[PDB]
Amino acid sequence: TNYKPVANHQYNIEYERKKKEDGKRARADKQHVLDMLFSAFEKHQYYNLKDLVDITKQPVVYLKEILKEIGVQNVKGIHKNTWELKPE
Amino acid sequence: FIQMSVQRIVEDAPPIDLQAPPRYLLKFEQIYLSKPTHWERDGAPSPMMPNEARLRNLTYSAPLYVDITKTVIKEGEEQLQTQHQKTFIGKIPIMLRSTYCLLNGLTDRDLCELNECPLDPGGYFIINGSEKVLIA
Amino acid sequence: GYKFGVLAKIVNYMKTRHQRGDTHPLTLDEILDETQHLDIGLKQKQWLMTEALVNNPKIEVIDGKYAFKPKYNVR
Amino acid sequence: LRRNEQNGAAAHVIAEDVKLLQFHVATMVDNELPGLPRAMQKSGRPLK
Amino acid sequence: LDLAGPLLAFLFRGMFKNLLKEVRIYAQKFIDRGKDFNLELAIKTRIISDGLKYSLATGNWGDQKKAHQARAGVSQVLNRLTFASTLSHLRRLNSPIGRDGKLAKPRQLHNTLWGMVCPAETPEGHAVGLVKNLALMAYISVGSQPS
Amino acid sequence: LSTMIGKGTGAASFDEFGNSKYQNRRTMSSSDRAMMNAFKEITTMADRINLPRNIVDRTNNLFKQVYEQKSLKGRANDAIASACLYIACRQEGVPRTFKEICAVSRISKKEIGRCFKLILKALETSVDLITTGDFMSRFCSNLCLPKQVQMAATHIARKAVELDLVPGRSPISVAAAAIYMASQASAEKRTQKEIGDIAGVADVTIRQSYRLIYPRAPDLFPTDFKFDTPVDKLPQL
Amino acid sequence: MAYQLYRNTTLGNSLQESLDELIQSQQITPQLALQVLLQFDKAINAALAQRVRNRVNFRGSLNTYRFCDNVWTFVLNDVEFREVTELIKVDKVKIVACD
Amino acid sequence: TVPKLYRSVIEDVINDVRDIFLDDGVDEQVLMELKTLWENKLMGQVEEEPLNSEDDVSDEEGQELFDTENVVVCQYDKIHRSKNKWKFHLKDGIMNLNGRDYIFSKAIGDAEW
Amino acid sequence: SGIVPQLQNIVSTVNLGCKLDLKTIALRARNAEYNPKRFAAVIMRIREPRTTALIFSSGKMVCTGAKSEEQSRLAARKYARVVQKLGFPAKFLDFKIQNMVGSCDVKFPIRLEGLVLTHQQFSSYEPELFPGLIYRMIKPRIVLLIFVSGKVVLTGAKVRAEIYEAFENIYPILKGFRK
Repeated sequence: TNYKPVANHQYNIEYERKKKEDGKRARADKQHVLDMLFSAFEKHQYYNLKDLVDITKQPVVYLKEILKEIGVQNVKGIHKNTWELKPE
Repeated sequence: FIQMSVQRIVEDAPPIDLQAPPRYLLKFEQIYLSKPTHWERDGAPSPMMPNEARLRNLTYSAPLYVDITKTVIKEGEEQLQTQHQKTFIGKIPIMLRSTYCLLNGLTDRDLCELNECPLDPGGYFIINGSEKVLIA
Repeated sequence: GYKFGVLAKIVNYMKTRHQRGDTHPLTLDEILDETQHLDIGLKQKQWLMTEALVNNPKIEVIDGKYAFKPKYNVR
Repeated sequence: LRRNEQNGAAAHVIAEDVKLLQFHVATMVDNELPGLPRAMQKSGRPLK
Repeated sequence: LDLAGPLLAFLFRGMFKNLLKEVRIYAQKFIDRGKDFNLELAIKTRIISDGLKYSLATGNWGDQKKAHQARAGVSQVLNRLTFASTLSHLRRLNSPIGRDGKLAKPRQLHNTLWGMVCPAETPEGHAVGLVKNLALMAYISVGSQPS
Repeated sequence: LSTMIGKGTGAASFDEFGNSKYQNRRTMSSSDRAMMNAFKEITTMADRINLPRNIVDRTNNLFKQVYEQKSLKGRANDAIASACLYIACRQEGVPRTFKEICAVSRISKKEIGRCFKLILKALETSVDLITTGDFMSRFCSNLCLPKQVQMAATHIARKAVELDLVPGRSPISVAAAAIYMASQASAEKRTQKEIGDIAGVADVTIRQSYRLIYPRAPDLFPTDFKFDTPVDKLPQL
Repeated sequence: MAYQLYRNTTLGNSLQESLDELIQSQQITPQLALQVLLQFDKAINAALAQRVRNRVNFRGSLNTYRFCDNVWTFVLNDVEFREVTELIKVDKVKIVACD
Repeated sequence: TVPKLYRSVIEDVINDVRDIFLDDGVDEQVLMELKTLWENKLMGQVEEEPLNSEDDVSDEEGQELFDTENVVVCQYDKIHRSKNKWKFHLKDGIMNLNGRDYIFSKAIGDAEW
Repeated sequence: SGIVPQLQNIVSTVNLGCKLDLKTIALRARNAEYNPKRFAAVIMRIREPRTTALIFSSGKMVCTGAKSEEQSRLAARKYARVVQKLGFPAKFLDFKIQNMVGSCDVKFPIRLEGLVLTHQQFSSYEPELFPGLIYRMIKPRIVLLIFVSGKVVLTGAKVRAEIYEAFENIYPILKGFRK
């Protein structure tokens, strides 16, 4: 009764369904992302790119492109280099 | 070892706790051991006679199965519990003529029918067809 | 949150306004009007007027008002 | 080690590489160094 | 005297701990991604099947990676030269002292060997007094709970 | 080829604070490291279904060619290994169903099939078509059917295909129906759900395939078959 | 700043019209009127979800459809709203859906 | 039945705005006046660049412009279409059919395109 | 042979030569549906040609569902006019047919098991994955789906000649495996 033949694992179809149901992140307009981007900066002075993506819910490439124009990367030897949401 | 130690070791093992939010718990309840079995290239299982292992250089081992209970806490105040009965976890080499050996409980006539010497005391393992004895 | 995000929109609107060719200085209140920051907090206003608009190297204080700094930038 | 020097790697990085080189060279001649780890054959067998 | 039971139990504890270690590791990757994990796919059956087989197959006691501290000679190919030889091999006793090391006292016929170990059966050479054989009725306790 | 540094013994081997100054370094190539992991995965899948080492060896060879050919570089390595394992079983004359391969692999059946097609194209090789008799031994043995029942199921499926009573049906579906017909005609009777679980075929598919061969049940059965249940009284469904 | 679906309805239109009358009389500032509409949308949305427990069915023909920002604008022609208690006929109907 | 549901909505609406009316400092008398008015109101072309060769390839655009016909506003759980037909798993919502207001919780709809 | 495959679907891509605002098109277009989370294009349908077209912000449009070359071009032009009618400078540039799908029946059962054996180099029969034999013709780059029932589906053709030429080549082969 072990390793019974199966077309797709139950854990896999649920994950596939959730991904399909959620759908790919859409590329929103720059102004809305900027407005949401700066609102996030208010809560925390420093943000990680991986965590910042969740707040913005935007494509990584699109977020980096917009963040690159205004945001800058600050190198921290303690952990790693992260992004700075302060334009200066 | 087979009757008590194997079960004791599995029972004494702490439950596996996963948390990374949903929390998954795994507990190994019971240990099941079958007869020394051999699988043909087509996948068909069949009992493995000690003589066959010696000739075909097989290892005299018994499939090992364990009951595992999987309980998941999703932080929604709902607990889902599922048990995977007799989960194969490996094969244990079998000492010949032991309680779990195929020759166990076989009369002298039965042993002859299996090309096994009744006078053979057993007490050894056949690993890749090699009769191995653990020295005290 | 609050007290740290409205400043970015002011700078970005200021940068975009300069790109249009408007070198004339703009008041804090005037810039706030076009950035949808009319509800900006009082203690935020003073902080911008005292620290943000002077410490930044892209803000020039001209006749009290604030204007871009194209002179420092190579043009 | 040569690449690190050419690449201008950090001094501590080069020092660690030098330490490994000294170990391998020393154990290339004597693998029975007292109070030092032995060079295994990827299977637990020390090198001769 | 550590017999196959205590011997095998020692091995199984490590293999099972490894089995759960990889089960935890495999499940950690899937739970981290947010997807549930297949319990069957998390179990690596090679851990117990091969680990038990290797120790008996080679006689190196412990782990193949840690063969440096592994006890050797525990498992030997059963001797089939003679039935008495076969019987003797199944009643053999191995002393803790290493064969290379030399010390008379462990090799001596202690008084406590009466009725427990054959006073005459012992190999000639470097193994004198170190490799022993059980007396005819001598029995080794299998152990039980003291509760 | 490389050597791993052993564990420290004396105080000189340990740094000023505990940790050993001489530590093993990962010098394995990325290509080899991935290939090594794939072989480890291949062995893990094989043990789940107790595949002989020779099949594993063939599977490992197949992956190396696929990995080197790099036509499937875009696909996950596990899928390639799962597909390679499936091909090896076919090449050795003991095919396993895609569902059976998927049961032992985190990769789904669809992806295994897609990689399976690509590997054949990349290797410029082919696999003999599967027949109903390629699964009787495993399916019957797992169902615990006697040799006589297995022989009857093998004859029924082979005869049915020859008579073309199941055109276009998957060989596994035909075999499962044949096993059900043989099982119901002997003392050891197995339900459609039971046969489907081992065969990996939904009971509905077994029902459809069985219904196609049921009309000619006496013809398909072996002549020297002892019918515990007469062919006339076989289930009609 | 909400879903804002029921504003363009008989219930929504009446509320909007009433606020205009007060605004013309200077009784309520324009900001207050927006807040009243915002609160109403929350109440109506919650009111429908909880206190409505009746199922309906309908059939017809679709002539046009649209989708943007998770908003449908179906256009059905000759729809037949069929219910267990009664049947309703209509020449044309527009179904606007959001989520 | 529907009027009774409307009355319950009024109680929720007035209650939900009491806190807001206190925040802005507006007198509570405004709410009482609002309800009174609200109740009363209710009751061979080788060169293919020119596309002018085809005309009248569209329909009247006033269907959406008028919107005077019955309009249904609700929420959708699932909307599936298979090559001919549109299926609607519309959840709780409101309908405006011939002036009369209809309320539903589960709605199933099949349409042909 | 006496049997001519009939086209079931044609895929044609045409460049409008101008960037388009997908959000604006969805709001104003009659049948357009835009779901950036699901897909990055705008899907529109016109009933009279009975075709579906996808519109991208880059101005390139793909037309599918046409049953003939003329229908595909006519349907594509109609879609361009709809976009042009929305205020965009849509044009009809480098119109091309990307794929043609045809189906037909040989009117006799086919022994797929024999066919793959004799044409293993081109055939690919996997009952587990698909109940129909997949044949990849080389001289025309056409993939044929041959079924036991006799139905044959051709796809991947750029011109109608390939569809007919491909069937003419496979028909004698199928005749040799008639069941």
